[PDB]
Amino acid sequence: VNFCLLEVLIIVFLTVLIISGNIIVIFVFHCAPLLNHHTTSYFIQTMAYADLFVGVSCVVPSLSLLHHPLPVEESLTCQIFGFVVSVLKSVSMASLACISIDRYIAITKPLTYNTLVTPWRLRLCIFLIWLYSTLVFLPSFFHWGKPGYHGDVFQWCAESWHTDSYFTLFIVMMLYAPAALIVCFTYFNIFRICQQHTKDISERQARFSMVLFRITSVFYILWLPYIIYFLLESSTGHSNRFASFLTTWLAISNSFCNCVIYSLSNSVFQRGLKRLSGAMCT
Amino acid sequence: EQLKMEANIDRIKVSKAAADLMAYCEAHAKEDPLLTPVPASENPFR
Amino acid sequence: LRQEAEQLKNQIRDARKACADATLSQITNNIDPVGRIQMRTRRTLRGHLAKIYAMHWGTDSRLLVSASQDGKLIIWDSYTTNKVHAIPLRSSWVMTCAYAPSGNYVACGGLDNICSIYNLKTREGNVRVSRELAGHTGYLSCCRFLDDNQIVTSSGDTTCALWDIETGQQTTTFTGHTGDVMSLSLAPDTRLFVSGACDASAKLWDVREGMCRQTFTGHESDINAICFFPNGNAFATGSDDATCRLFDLRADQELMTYSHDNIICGITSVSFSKSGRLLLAGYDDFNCNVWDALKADRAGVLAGHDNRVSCLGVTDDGMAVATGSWDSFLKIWN
Amino acid sequence: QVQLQESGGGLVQPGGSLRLSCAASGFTFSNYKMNWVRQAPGKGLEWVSDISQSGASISYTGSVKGRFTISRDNAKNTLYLQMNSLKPEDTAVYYCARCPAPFTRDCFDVTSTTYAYRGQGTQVTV
Amino acid sequence: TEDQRNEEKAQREANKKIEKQLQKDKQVYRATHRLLLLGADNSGKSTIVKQMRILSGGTSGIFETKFQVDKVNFHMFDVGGQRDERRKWIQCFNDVTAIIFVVDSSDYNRLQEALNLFKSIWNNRWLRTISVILFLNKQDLLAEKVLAGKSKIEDYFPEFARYTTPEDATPEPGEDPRVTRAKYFIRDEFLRISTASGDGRHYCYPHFTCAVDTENARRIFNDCRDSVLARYLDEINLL
Repeated sequence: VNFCLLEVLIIVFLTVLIISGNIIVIFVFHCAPLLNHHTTSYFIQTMAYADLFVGVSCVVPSLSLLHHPLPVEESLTCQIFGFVVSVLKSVSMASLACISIDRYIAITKPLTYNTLVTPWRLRLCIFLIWLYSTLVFLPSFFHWGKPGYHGDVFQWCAESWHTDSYFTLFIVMMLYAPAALIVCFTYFNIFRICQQHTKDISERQARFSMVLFRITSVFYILWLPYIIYFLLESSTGHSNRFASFLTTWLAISNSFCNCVIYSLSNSVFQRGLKRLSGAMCT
Repeated sequence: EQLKMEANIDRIKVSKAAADLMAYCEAHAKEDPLLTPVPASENPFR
Repeated sequence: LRQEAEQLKNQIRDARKACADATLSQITNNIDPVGRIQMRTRRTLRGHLAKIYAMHWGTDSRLLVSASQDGKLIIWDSYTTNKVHAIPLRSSWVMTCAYAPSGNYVACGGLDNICSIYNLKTREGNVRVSRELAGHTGYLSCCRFLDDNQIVTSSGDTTCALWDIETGQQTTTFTGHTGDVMSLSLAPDTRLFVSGACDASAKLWDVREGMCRQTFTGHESDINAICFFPNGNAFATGSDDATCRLFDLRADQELMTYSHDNIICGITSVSFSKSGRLLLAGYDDFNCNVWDALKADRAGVLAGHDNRVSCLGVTDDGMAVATGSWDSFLKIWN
Repeated sequence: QVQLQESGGGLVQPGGSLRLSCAASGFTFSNYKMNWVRQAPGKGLEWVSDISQSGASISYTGSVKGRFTISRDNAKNTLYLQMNSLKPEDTAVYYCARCPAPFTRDCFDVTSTTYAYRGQGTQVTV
Repeated sequence: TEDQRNEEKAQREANKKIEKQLQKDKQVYRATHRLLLLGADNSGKSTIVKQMRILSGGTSGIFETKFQVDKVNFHMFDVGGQRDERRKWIQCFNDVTAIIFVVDSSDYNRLQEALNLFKSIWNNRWLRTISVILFLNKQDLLAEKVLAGKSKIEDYFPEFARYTTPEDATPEPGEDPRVTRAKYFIRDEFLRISTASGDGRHYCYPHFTCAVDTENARRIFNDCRDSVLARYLDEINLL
């Protein structure tokens, strides 16, 4: 590794800031008492656990890039690494979906919200998120192709492993496209309701003369070229190498971006950050 | 009514009252827990 | 006439003003500052549904009671952060609670105008209501235990009353006020107590005769909380006019004001330290403030709440300071 | 000690114009908002006039809206209600009502019979 | 000692059972909607209490009324036995869902007192969040007392003469335009106070309510829907 930095520096700069943002958002959610009063901030805590675990996984291939201290065969060892990210990032993906359903409930039947979103159904949502995110990508263990292009610097998957397109179609029609469909359906109806309400209230006022969408849109534009180019390189069996590696790293970057965007987005989180910074500076 | 109610009571010296308040603050100052902070095990909240 | 008697009282007050040469901070300027007093949430008792509106300490300075408008009366333990009891209440609207020095009984002053008295250590071990003190027409703002048997109760029908429990009638009535009597504190010697009302005035009453011994009218608006100076010759008033004031009995004149132009919200609660150097004021601008009593300088801030500070209580020994708010979260502070 | 005395008022000719004053002491006059409240015999209390802490904004009851006027002099620490083009049923007792809180748009001044910050009142006669 | 361990285990069991009971009551408290009723006495508070009793409880002091519509239960508080001044016990009604406010339509002299009451509600620091439902009660007797004549609104409210009807729902007042101009002036006069200030965080929901209006609990229901839904739409941007 005499000149490995010209490709590894992106991974290092991404991973350190990702773990820092995860830890900052975790402490910010933990310190503020009335943050947990809302139902959604539980899912931001879920994203925070997924973000910290994804950052640790990113730190693993970083240590693989120079040291290789552990059992470093990487025929399976790096390979199952991809499994981790293929779970964990997708965990964050499914988080957005259930959040959208949450807000959709708060728009659809708004009084009976608290009787239909019990917290028991909330722990059931989180458990089915982690179980399903494991269950979809598990047959990569069963020799029928891996779902990830993460850590492509691993030369074993660069040479030996090739995509099965039936596996790819089953997982994108199994987990990715239901996420896209659910999210688009929810925000279609939510901005329908919100603009309709807004014009009515302003007309009544003149007659007497979406940070969750920002987080969602950021995640979907960042993960969009990875799935599109993933389908392309699955379809033809033709790789654009530096494009694939940059696309995978940019797809990883969403978990880093979400904490900072939510920091700017809520000024109550800014007040919790101010109180926590005054405490930690003292 | 109010005149006979408030009329009888004496009005002592304000300087004497300030001196008494200063003495009452100073005398029980040694055992004052928040004014003089406690040992970390002795502070029962800790 | 009455106006000539008021002019005579103004003359006597001017004589006490001539007795009052310089301010108390001017007098105690030879004494140096208290210094900065930081504090931190040494525990956070969470578990209320609605706004915590009043709390009371125990005389062990270990167990305490808090009451909120959900209808729960919760005995917290400060040391272990465990709730000893949570009595469900008949009416949800509760404006105060009080805790017996014997520890056996807890009072629940409510806006239903009935005071309720509960026994904690029951023979059966299941907690029910002992008696229902019903003689008031207005809401019940504050109540405190004179003894285990005698209880003083202010209310919004502008009359305080002193009560005995098994008898069930008002032993004494205190009717001097015009505005709604909304705070009260009782002295350590226990035979005399004080009460401020919405008419910007405090009356101090002998508990046997039941009459206004002294009247103080320094304030400019509603008076939300009052507290005796510890050694018993004075008291402080926290009032909606965004000013706090220290009043004396023996001089029969106000001594100290506690005001800063940037803060504008009304004082909601007030308490003293054990020594009496250190005055503690809850607020509607979300942060408790803490003042040097003898220099009237803002020593510090105790900010940890998201809403208005309803209740504020100092232990007898003087280490811990509990605080509640309308954010439903109670916190123990140093 | 809070202090409110009215001045002016009494009997006048029915078409006359009558000037009244309210003096206020024991607080900063600047931040509170002033009201006048009148009591006709055999009636309840009624709010008549409103003026803010600034004096820029102002509000009148509907009956005497175009008729009377209200002014504050915060530096001079006085309140005035002038009546112009008087009408004979307007005779009443004219209390000066101080709002309870400072820095506060709302008040709850007009009450049943008792209130801390009303003046003692003077009676005007047509 | 072992006895200290036994005391700690007992405290753990007691705090667990108490937290279990509070966790069970949390859902029933969060589910049920609380409704302050306020108003003057001649304005028919009691009759609309009787209508929700068409659709024990402590009658000492405060009166309570329970009613559920469409599987959602409203528990509605009438402040009966309390004394007349309300500067302090109206702070106690902070977290309530909606302040129902009831005005007598017919007699124009106490309408100014009701308007000052509404203005005091709207600008209060603790009551700025809460949406205010508005009711205009005994709507028929207003129409009779104006159509009988000899009772000028103009004497009490001079701005009625320089006023015209903006819009209406016509077939119910189709017998007369001038009662329409009257009652819609009363709506407009409340809404001048309502839209006077703020940032659109609480709203006024007026209803023209007769003595005999059966379904008006459902009008309460649907405008509770509007208030809670607008609260949630602000809650998206707030978090």
